[PDB]
Amino acid sequence: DPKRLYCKNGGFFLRIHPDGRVDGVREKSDPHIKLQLQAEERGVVSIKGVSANRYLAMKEDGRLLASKSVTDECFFFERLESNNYNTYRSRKYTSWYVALKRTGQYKLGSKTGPGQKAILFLPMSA
Repeated sequence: DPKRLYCKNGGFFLRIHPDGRVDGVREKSDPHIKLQLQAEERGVVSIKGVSANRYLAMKEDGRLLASKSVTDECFFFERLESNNYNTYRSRKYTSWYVALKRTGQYKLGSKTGPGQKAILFLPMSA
């Protein structure tokens, strides 16, 4: 059920803190990296931090944060790319992807694009 999203860019797991902050951590024992990927329309998902009880959202300026409620900014197209990694592209801000920098900080949506390592994730069991 619950998965962890491993990013190819540095090997950080996407983390959703109880206060709404989003970043990455390499420690598999962190309680805030267990996520629930719920399907909405075919190929679209919402991403919830199980412990934080919040949903990942991408803002109009590219920021990543986690909301207590589900809005139109909380849905992402999940695609299995040719290299067998997944990407998560905002349904609202259609050219932007969820991504992490090699420092463990998230990468602004407006700076992402296909071919970047930052956008590649491997969902794993928790």
